[PDB]
Amino acid sequence: RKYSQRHIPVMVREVIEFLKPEDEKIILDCTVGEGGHSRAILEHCPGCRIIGIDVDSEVLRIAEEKLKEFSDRVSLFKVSYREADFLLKTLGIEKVDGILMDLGVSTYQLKGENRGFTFEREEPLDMRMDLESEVTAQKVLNELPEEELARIIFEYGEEKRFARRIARKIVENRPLNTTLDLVKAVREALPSYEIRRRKRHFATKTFQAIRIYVNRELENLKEFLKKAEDLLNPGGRIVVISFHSLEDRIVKETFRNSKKLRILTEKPVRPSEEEIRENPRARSGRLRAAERI
Ligand SMILES: Nc1ncnc2c1ncn2[C@@H]1O[C@H](CSCC[C@H](N)C(=O)O)[C@@H](O)[C@H]1O
Repeated sequence: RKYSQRHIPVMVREVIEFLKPEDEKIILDCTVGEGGHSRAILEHCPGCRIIGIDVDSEVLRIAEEKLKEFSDRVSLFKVSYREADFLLKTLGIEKVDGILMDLGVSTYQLKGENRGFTFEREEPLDMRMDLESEVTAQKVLNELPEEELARIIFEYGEEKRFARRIARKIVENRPLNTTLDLVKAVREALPSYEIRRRKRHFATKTFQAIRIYVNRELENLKEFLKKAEDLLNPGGRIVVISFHSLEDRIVKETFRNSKKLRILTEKPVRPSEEEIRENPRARSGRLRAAERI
């Protein structure tokens, strides 16, 4: 076990700082998860209203209980942020004052769902954040063409040197059934000196690659970012926390190139030294923010 047992919102102070919840602002929490950031916003601003969404019904159950004392000011929905625009319309809301995105994995997803998001223990290769979707990590690992697995591991895992060998070992280990089977494949692909050289556990990037693919995380982010600015009232703030270089690059470029947004963070805001050790889920976190102009 590496991740903390306690669920802690990443960079909550910086989120509050850039989102500026105050007065009676309406805030869209695009990845409400267990409600960590939303609870902090509601505690910080007595007049704000939050529309919180997620695709994982199980974490929404947790958020609904955690946010119980603020139930009159926060509402939760099971919907992809890609459809947040129409969700808001069905609620009679055309624009919001703040948009928050935390692109990681929740504590409960890592430790209690038994979906194989991580490898602290032997679990099925599922990795679906929305259990209603059909594609599982197992199906991807056992059926995708080897060249596509290589592409995924290179692009989403950022394995810039060993992507092809990892894909080869995955194919050689078929059929894979558990998280330990995937760890075995990655271990066989990397030389002992390479495993020892790495800071993070050697299977980290490959697990992340498959997760992103299964949950269309990169495609979803790119599509949402194209029009997120249209959901903001003048002066509105959009804050995004990513845990992947490619996602961060996409956010940075979107904010910079946008003619409707003024980037507020030319350089990414990163977690304090203490936070990282206290909250492993904060590892690799990069926060960017922009304002509607
Ligand atoms: N397309 C999408 N739309 C909405 N939520 C999504 C999504 N893709 C992933 N998610 C959700 O994004 C969350 C990232 S973890 C977010 C943690 C939350 N900020 C907290 O403090 O509790 C997960 O719950 C995941 O299910």
